[PDB]
Amino acid sequence: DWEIPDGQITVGQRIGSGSFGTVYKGKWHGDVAVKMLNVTAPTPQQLQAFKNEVGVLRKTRHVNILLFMGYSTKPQLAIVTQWCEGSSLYHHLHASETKFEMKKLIDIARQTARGMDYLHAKSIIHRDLKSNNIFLHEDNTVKIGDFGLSGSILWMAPEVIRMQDSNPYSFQSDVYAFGIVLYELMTGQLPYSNINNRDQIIEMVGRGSLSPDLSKVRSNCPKRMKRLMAECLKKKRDERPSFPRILAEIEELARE
Amino acid sequence: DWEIPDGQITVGQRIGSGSFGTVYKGKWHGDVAVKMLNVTAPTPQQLQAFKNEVGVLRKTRHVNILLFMGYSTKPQLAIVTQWCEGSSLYHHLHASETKFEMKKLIDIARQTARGMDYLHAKSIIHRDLKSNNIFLHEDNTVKIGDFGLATEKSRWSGSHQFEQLSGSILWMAPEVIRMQDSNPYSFQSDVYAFGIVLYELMTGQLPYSNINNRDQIIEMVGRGSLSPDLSKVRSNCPKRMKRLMAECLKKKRDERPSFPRILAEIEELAREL
Ligand SMILES: Cc1ccc(C(=O)Nc2ccc(CNCCN3CCOCC3)c(C(F)(F)F)c2)cc1C#Cc1cnc2cccnn12
Ligand SMILES: Cc1ccc(C(=O)Nc2ccc(CNCCN3CCOCC3)c(C(F)(F)F)c2)cc1C#Cc1cnc2cccnn12
Repeated sequence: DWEIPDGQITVGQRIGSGSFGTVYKGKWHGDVAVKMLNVTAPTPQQLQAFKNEVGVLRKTRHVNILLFMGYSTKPQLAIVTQWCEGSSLYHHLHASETKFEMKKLIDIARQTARGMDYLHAKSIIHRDLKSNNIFLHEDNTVKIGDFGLSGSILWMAPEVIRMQDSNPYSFQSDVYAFGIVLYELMTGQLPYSNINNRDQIIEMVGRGSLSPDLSKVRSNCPKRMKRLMAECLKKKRDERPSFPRILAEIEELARE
Repeated sequence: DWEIPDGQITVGQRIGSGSFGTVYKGKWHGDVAVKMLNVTAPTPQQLQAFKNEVGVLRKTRHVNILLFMGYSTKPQLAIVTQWCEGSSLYHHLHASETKFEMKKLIDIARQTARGMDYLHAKSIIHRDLKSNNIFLHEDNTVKIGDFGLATEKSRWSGSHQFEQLSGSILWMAPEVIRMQDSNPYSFQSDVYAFGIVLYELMTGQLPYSNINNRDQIIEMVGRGSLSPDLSKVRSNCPKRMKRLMAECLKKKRDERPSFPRILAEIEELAREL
């Protein structure tokens, strides 16, 4: 069991709110992160969210997935993970001075492909893959999570934006989102940055008129990565590849 | 459940075998290590060891403990973990040119104290803590395990008692060397072993290196005449680390501190600077 008794965890600095609950830095046999429902009387929806989140985190033991360590129910609903030193891939690419060699951009893509390949193998659909949810622990190891701290529409597949079918999230919607991460790495830019109304992107991507401008990839982006990227961004859901095939293509091409 | 179906794991280069199986580099959703029992006809003792090892690894989720990922039963008994890039603390200190600043030696000791404090909180006794079992993943994060490769061969054809002699004896507490108790391993035997790791970090040397009769070390440590020479600690070893070291190396089992107290001391020690 992964339930942590009461009176063991210390809660330190409040980092931010996210998904459901607030994240804190904390102390429990070393540094930890603590996501805590800051509500006196939880609703059933809140309780169920917490159980669903623990339910999935429990199933993960992989170096590229944020390390779940346990949970607590009293005094508040709380999920405990490893603390990560550094900042998100989003921060490095679009909020900072930082410079990546093409070797490291390929490696980030590969570590991300491993973690996503692992999740999909255990029937877990992320639903919100994006560079802000890819953490660079010690600026060296990718850690996938849902860190919380609008936003997500750039990584939304057409079918997801449209919302035609009850809950449109699929392995392939995750694949599309990974495609958009590859765009970020190989261009250094968020897609649709030439278009200035958020409402148009939503209409045009869902309509199928707008997709990322693949001309803006770098001169030294390998040609196979470019082809892959475009295989992931296919507008029809079922033309997209699977992560075993994606992982194999990025590990083949990174050998060279 | 953490059972991995057959025909998913790929086994690559053989890293080393010892008494509890053979470790390989492997592929399963990325790099992994694979400990595989390379025995034609396992005994009940061997089968039970495998179940006990999985049993305890299953209970661990902590950044300073080697990450268990799963196990397989067919075609062979196998435990799967994260692959670690780098080399053991033993390699860096006694088999290498590497130089650690005192900041990093204190940090290695602290990360090791966190992992051990975590294990003891879940009632897990390591039994074989030593610098060869403390891995420096990416030369930055301590990962405690039992890596312990005794030969480089496809299996270990010695006794466990030879294996311990070639390695483990320096980190054995007096009570453990004697074997006067029925099963002499305790939280405190682990504490003694951590004491000897602190000696390694703060001296850069294995203890008793001014002696070569391995048989004498066994008699004299167990007899209580010989303990590590604390004079050989560095000029810039903080005085509180030295005092802690000696509290861990107490010859009487129950005079030794507990890991909550050890960790609290090392985090205060590190606070200063
Ligand atoms: C405390 C905590 C708690 C939870 C999570 C987290 O990552 N949770 C989480 C949530 C979802 C999913 C995947 N989607 C499943 C969707 N399901 C339906 C909706 O409800 C959830 C289940 C995944 C997965 F699978 F991607 F791993 C992970 C992260 C943290 C964290 C931190 C952390 C560590 N150092 C730092 C530094 C700064 C900020 N923070 N920080
Ligand atoms: C594949 C594998 C499998 C298992 C273990 C492992 O470390 N297993 C293991 C064994 C013992 C103990 C602690 N002993 C107390 C509990 N025990 C239960 C059974 O009865 C009493 C003993 C612990 C613990 F708790 F410390 F984690 C862990 C390590 C590996 C490995 C590798 C590995 C990863 N990259 C590298 C690189 C080079 C060499 N290798 N390599």
